[PDB]
Amino acid sequence: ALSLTADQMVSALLDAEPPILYSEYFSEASMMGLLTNLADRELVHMINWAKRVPGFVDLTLHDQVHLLECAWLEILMIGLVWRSMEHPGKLLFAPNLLLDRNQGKCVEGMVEIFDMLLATSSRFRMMNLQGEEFVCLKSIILLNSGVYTDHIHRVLDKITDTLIHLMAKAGLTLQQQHQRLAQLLLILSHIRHMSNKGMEHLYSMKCKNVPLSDLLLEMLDAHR
Amino acid sequence: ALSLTADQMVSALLDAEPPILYSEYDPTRPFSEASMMGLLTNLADRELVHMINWAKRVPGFVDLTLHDQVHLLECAWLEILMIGLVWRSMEHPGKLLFAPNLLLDRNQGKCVEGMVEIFDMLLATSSRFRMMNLQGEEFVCLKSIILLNSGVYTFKDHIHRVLDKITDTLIHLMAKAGLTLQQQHQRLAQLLLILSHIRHMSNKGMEHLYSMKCKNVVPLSDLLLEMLDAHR
Amino acid sequence: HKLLHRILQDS
Amino acid sequence: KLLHRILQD
Ligand SMILES: C[C@]12CC[C@@H]3c4ccc(O)cc4CC[C@H]3[C@@H]1CC[C@@H]2O
Ligand SMILES: C[C@]12CC[C@@H]3c4ccc(O)cc4CC[C@H]3[C@@H]1CC[C@@H]2O
Ligand SMILES: [Cl-]
Repeated sequence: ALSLTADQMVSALLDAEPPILYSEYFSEASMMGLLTNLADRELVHMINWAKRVPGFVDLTLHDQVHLLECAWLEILMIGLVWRSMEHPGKLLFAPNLLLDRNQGKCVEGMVEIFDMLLATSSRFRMMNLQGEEFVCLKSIILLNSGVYTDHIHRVLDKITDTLIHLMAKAGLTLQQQHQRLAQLLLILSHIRHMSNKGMEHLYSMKCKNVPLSDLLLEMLDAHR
Repeated sequence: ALSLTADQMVSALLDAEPPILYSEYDPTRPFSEASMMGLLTNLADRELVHMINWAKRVPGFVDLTLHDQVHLLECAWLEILMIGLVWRSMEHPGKLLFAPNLLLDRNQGKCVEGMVEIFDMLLATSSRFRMMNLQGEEFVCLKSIILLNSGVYTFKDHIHRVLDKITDTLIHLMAKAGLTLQQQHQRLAQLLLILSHIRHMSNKGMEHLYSMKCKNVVPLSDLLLEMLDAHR
Repeated sequence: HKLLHRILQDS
Repeated sequence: KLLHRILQD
């Protein structure tokens, strides 16, 4: 893991990418149904992706479970925000479920989460985020988000090296590399915030009682 | 489409490959005929959506009228699901990898009436691919051929042109892999002859699915109902 | 029309 | 939990 070159790290991450999944082809119980069904199916692919994030299968099963429980909604969200980059004003949940901001209103308390997601998407667009940078960010999220609840920090340093390598290769000055690195990592703070808000929204939906999968339920539960 | 080199054909087809999907297999319970048919048709339905978008990326396919596109997909869909399954299952002797969380042996195929004989044909096809050492580049070519060929005499010179291009591409891959000229046409024949078996299996599977529907074993999505209905 | 006919038009 | 199993199978 820590022996790979930056290019090999990027290659590995690109190769590990999960597929884009489809929705079914609205009320509050209907849209939440589509969204949660999609999320549950994506979750299964995410767990495969995780095992191919360099250093992750090196961890104990307990630690793997913990990171995924902490990270999963953050990872779904950065995925969605990436998919939606070239669709200003819309969220590309699936190629056949492209939702504008106003459709957020069908579901109580969602338009705000929609707004935060759109803002992130808009932010990435302005930064001209690259795919190779995106997969680095997604790996950082997996490994960082549960890490406070040494090998992991070495792997995190490697991914930072990889990000800097991409910016160097793109022709950015030293000063521009550090600034862009900073800009990208600060967005992860916003993504953590969105995940927190999304987690509470999902919990309250469970309470009103759309059905949730067992898997989705225990992911939810771990956040107590 | 007709301008693509062989390598660009191969690259386009590799790029267009759909993902491997997961089933909703629930291991808390033993299989029933209904639950197993439910799993398999739920999987088929979701794979169909990806197949349809794959089809649009096969060279020459979106040149066709919407009616012709519909026709080809209606004729080929189960053949395409099956050749994918058989490809997925190649490195799992004696088992069908319907999904990474749904790996089945012929014994499990027995919980569905009339299914085990279709499993056996699928398994034998998988063994055949394994014994031939079928390559991924060869596999994507075959799947494209199925798409464009299976409905063409139930409908075009344009499709035949593309089919000829895929033939050139298959030979190119074999030459590049160091096969002698004789070996090239022998292997081309062997691969194409397997398509006859896949057609046959599709016809059995279609008759099987129809009986399941006609006995109210599983509910089918509107898409699956209409695919099935296209065949009578 | 057939469901497929419409579905095919979705990007 | 369930998750515990995916990670192994
Ligand atoms: C979890 C929610 C439903 C599932 C949503 C989803 C579903 C699928 C997906 O790929 C990304 C996202 C991010 C936003 C998530 C939502 C935030 C609140 C809502 O409950
Ligand atoms: C169509 C059947 C269910 C769906 C099956 C399936 C489902 C998914 C898939 O990827 C391939 C196949 C091939 C075998 C199919 C079966 C043959 C008979 C049965 O009814
Ligand atoms: Cl899916």
